[PDB]
Amino acid sequence: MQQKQQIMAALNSQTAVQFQQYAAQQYPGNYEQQQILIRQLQEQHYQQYMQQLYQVQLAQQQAALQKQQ
Repeated sequence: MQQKQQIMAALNSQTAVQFQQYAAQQYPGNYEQQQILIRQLQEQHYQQYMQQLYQVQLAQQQAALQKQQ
């Protein structure tokens, strides 16, 4: 089963107030637009999260292989 969206829900809670403070600096007074902005910030963060996981995958592979060091 595709568990991708669970990660987005977790990241939502983790970055909620973090991105809210930034969104308020960009769209002050517009709560609606602040929410739209945060939504996109989380999606772009998801791309970074996926790139990070690719490196983590390789880190775990080399830890099991030990054909270096």
